Amino acid sequence: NAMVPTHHAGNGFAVASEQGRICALAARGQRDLRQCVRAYPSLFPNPPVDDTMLSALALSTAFIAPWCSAEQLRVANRASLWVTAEDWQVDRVATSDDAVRSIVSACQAVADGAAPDVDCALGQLLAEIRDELATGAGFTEWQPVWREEVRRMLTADIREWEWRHSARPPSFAEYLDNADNYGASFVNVSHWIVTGDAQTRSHLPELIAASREVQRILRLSNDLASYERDIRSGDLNALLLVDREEVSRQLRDRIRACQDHLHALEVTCPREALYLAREAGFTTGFYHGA
Amino acid sequence: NAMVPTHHAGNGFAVASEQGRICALAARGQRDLRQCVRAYPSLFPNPPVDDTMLSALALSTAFIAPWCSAEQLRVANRASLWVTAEDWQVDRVATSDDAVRSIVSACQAVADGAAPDVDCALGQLLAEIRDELATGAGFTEWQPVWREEVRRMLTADIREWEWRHSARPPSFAEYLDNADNYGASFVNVSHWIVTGDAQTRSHLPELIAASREVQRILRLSNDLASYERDIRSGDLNALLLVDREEVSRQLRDRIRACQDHLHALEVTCPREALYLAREAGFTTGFYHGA
Ligand SMILES: [Mg+2]
Ligand SMILES: [Mg+2]
Ligand SMILES: [Mg+2]
Ligand SMILES: [Mg+2]
Ligand SMILES: [Mg+2]
Ligand SMILES: [Mg+2]
Repeated sequence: NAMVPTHHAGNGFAVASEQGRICALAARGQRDLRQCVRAYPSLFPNPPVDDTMLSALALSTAFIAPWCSAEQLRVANRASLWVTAEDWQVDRVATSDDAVRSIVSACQAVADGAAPDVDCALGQLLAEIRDELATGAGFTEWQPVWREEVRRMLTADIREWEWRHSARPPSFAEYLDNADNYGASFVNVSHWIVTGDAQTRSHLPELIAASREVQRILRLSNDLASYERDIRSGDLNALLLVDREEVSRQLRDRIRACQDHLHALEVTCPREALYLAREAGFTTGFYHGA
Repeated sequence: NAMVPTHHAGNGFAVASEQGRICALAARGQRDLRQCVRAYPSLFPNPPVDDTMLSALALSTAFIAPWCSAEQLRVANRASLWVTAEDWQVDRVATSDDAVRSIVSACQAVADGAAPDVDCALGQLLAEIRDELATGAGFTEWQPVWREEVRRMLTADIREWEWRHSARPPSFAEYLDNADNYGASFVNVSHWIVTGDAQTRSHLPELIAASREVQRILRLSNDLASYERDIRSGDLNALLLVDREEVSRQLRDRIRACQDHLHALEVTCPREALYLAREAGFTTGFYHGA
């Protein structure tokens, strides 16, 4: 026990002071989330989307990238909201194989630059985000990268809708392969487009592979936390495909592998790696809620 | 620059994971805050008390004592709420020199064990907290200590009400001497009664002197953040008595002196000192909001 420090108040003060500054940062970010729910209240019903949910969202993006101002976090926050609006339109609103695919097609069209249909709130919010990226981009030729993340996420949403209505569930491995429907990579790439530079662009392929590794971690941590809810709605959950012991051991090992990659990656992408490490850290700790 | 570490993702993950666990802890604490606002809605009007305010409160107590469960933070949270209910009844509701003093007398009476009057919501909430302390106390003879903090806080509320209606303002020094009206020491002592032990009791005098030192820091940091609001309501504010430069230099030096005391104090009160250091850290960082 003598190797364990006797004094902790000094570091205690310093850590708590940064946690307090980030909580105020998150409160400032919550203001744009409210603005967004307001412009499109049809996407954000109350029974799910209340200021409690908006608070948790703003706390996550502030604690994931605490070096950003609230204005710099605008995109990450609205993209995160857009993912939850799109999830809802697909999981709850859609009632047909045809309904889901027209949503997907309409979003892809907007992501590719088409004007949103006037009756399509989901498409109008995406078009707003896309135009924010166009004005805010720190580098050119961001469009192919962003459209690809849109495509990957929407395609995976299709596959999950099919699984919920299919005769046989996917394997655990196949399910984890489908984690783009979580939307984390979509959010990360949106964030990096407005906050990165030319250096960011030349490292985008590696950054996106790391982002997809973190997203698999987030899917496992999400599902371990949401098992009861998922059971309740017939939604797919990793713990239906393997047991909690395998999910937890795999979470542990994936985290340790991912941090080894981030350790290498930070030599070239210090800000990028940090963003991902804090995204994996905050989200797994928050979802676990120990 | 080579002395500055190249690698930050690993520590980034670990810090973010604890921040995420504490944010979930805070969300669990918010549930008792809601329960309390509900039982006494007459004390907690909406124009001030919304879930935004409750969220900030729960985040502060969770980040100040992250080793506590939500159940262990119940008292600290309800005592904090009680201070804001009492502030409101005094600042807004009371309209007379007589009104303020009967509030004070009624609260002191409940703190000393009297039954609250059936028409007195403020007194009923205090009686609930007092009874929670009685059942939850980690040591005997807590009552004289707690009643003294009640008395100090209420007496200072009287003095501030008089200053707002007096011909001459206090000096800066006298104002800072009156910081018990902030309620931080009241909250800390309530917290320590239910979470401390016999060891805590024998160190209470020193712990309370340290608590009062942190409270002066909190008053300065509060006032630097609330200057505009205070100007708006004619409420007293340290920046009316000295200039921002002196308040800021004094905040800096008081913090450094207080952490020197906490450094000594932690040898005997490790958990106590930590609580105070994190209270000073979180609150000054949150109020500053850089
Ligand atoms: Mg979904
Ligand atoms: Mg999803
Ligand atoms: Mg879920
Ligand atoms: Mg007051
Ligand atoms: Mg006060
Ligand atoms: Mg104030």
